[PDB]
Amino acid sequence: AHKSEVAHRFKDLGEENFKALVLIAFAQYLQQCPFEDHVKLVNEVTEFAKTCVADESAENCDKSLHTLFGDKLCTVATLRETYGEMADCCAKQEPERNECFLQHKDDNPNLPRLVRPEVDVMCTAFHDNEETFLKKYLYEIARRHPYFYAPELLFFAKRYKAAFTECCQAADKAACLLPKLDELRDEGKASSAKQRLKCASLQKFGERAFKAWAVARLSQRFPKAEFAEVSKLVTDLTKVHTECCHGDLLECADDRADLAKYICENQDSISSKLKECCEKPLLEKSHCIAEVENDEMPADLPSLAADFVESKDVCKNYAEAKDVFLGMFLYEYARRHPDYSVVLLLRLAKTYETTLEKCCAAADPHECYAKVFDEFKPLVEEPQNLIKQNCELFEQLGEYKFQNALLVRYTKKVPQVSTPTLVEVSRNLGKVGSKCCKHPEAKRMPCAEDYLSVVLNQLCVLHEKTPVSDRVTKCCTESLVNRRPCFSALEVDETYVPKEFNAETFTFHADICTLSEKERQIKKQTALVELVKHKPKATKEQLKAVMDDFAAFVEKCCKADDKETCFAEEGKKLVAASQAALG
Ligand code: HEM
Ligand SMILES: CCCCCCCCCCCCCC(=O)O
Ligand SMILES: CCCCCCCCCCCCCC(=O)O
Ligand SMILES: CCCCCCCCCCCCCC(=O)O
Ligand SMILES: CCCCCCCCCCCCCC(=O)O
Ligand SMILES: CCCCCCCCCCCCCC(=O)O
Repeated sequence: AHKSEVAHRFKDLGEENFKALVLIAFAQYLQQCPFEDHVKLVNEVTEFAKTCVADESAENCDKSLHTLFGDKLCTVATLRETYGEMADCCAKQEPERNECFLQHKDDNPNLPRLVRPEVDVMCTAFHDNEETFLKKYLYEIARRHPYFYAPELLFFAKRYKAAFTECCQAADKAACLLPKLDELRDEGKASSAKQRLKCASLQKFGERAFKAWAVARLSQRFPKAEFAEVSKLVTDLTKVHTECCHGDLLECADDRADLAKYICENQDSISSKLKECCEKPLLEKSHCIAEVENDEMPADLPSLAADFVESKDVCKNYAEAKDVFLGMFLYEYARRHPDYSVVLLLRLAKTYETTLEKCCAAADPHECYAKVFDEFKPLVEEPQNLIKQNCELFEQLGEYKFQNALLVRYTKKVPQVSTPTLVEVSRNLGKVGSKCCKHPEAKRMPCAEDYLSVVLNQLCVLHEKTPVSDRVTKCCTESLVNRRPCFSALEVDETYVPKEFNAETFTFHADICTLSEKERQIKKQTALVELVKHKPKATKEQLKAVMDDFAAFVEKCCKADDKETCFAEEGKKLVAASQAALG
């Protein structure tokens, strides 16, 4: 509705947010134009918006947002010279014009990777002009990530602003700042990866699969909501997810805004944890509702045995509307289990489905599916035990040593993966342990699921078009519900031919003593991987012995008079003895 949509958007978003969003929008299309050009564009658009705010009847104010945005894009002088055929989109009637612009966004613009400046430099730039400093980076990230949901970039921005504001006036600027920048950076990459994984998953596995996932996730989140409400929400969420995957900012923003609005106007039928965020500005509503903690589930809910196993109408109810019945099963199981990963829940539903498909065709269905819940136990226990053993291992080893244990275990399983990748995945997996094991058992599986989906997705992306193992491909292309267990099922590669010994690979220098904590760990874990690759049959026990000799080697040589030679000569003996021990 509204006479002037731009005026309406300006009034609701507020000038500052409007300007930041217009900047992101333009940067995501004019990925090659300079920052100053974008600033000029934003000011021009904002000044126009203001005329509309002052008067909805002002000239051009009644044009749609897409029309106005596309027109502005087409007034860019160097459009054809810089963007080639994208300039051809201007010859199209708006509707088709927007689609054309959308399809011309470059998800890999081949721009130089952003590098973190020195703390003193960053902080000083921040101080000299926070606005420009922040907007400059907002522009650099946006143009490198067209498709990254614009509003979400605004949330990251405000978090960076806070990080710099607090850390740049602290006693130990770097100690304060860097960890925060590391976190933001990681969350950013993860969010981007997550956004792509979800759309890729929708594409490959279909809408039904997404709806199943949605029923489970929404049910854990809103356990007190009726199934019909959850069902309605899954339909709306599927639409938002599908349209947001199409990529148009406005269409996606309006869909999310619509859903958030519906949710907020129906809190009594959805959850008691939404008050604080249903009071938030339109811009932040959906984002905040998306992070709302699970509502508390209804007290002493009955077992599902009655309706899904004991009832005489099980097969009758199932056959009449299979997906609806399975959806009900999933909703009842999930609302009761916020402690399960969504995929575990999907494996339980699939198991139930398979049994009903088999049993309902039997002469006497009930006799056949009577013990279906028994089939659930082993499925639930697998992740549960895996988390127990890993958190127990982590608690007795520490993050670093924990990563190293994973490093050796995975290298042995897939020795063909590149060393840098084995190190990175192992380290990241070590962190998920450090992060999730800090949660009580009740919240560990969902945590692991969320973080592992990131780490494993990244591994899969790297393996994609850089494959080295059919088994990794299998796990990466299999159903997302069988992804993690598939990786867990990898066995030691016994066909792996030991990698020839490379002297250079096992030669260390005094510089190792001056590297940062991170750089040092990476050098050691890198050498550890190469060690396992060269001696794949070396037992974890034999490896520890060599690791201890090495540990004593670096320590009992980094701090020992003027010696840049106790690495060369003492290293020669270490390598010689190790080759013997592992021979
Ligand atoms: C305006 C606020 C900012 C936002 C919204 C933002 C957002 C992001 C996002 C979403 C990513 C990950 C993208 C990916 O998937 O690769 C990222 C990465 C990164 N950001 Fe920011 N950022 C902001 C400000 C800054 C600032 C002020 C700095 C440095 C002074 C910075 C330095 C970096 C670095 C070094 C990376 C890693 C790049 C890479 O590994 O290729 N960011 N940022
Ligand atoms: C609104 C109700 C939506 C119900 C969705 C059907 C549920 C299907 C459960 C079967 C699980 C399949 C798992 C998978 O897609 O990989
Ligand atoms: C050049 C025109 C720029 C128009 C500004 C784009 C509108 C931003 C919509 C952001 C609202 C997000 C709400 C949500 O996620 O629920
Ligand atoms: C670079 C390739 C690494 C391959 C290792 C498989 C991926 C890790 C399996 C997923 C983690 C499961 C949790 C665990 O460690 O028990
Ligand atoms: C690499 C260290 C991971 C530490 C956390 C334990 C992870 C155990 C796997 C849990 C998987 C949950 C999702 C699923 O149901 O498959
Ligand atoms: C061919 C023999 C090479 C012997 C040197 C092994 C180097 C591997 C370093 C292992 C790192 C262990 C972790 C640590 O001590 O911090």
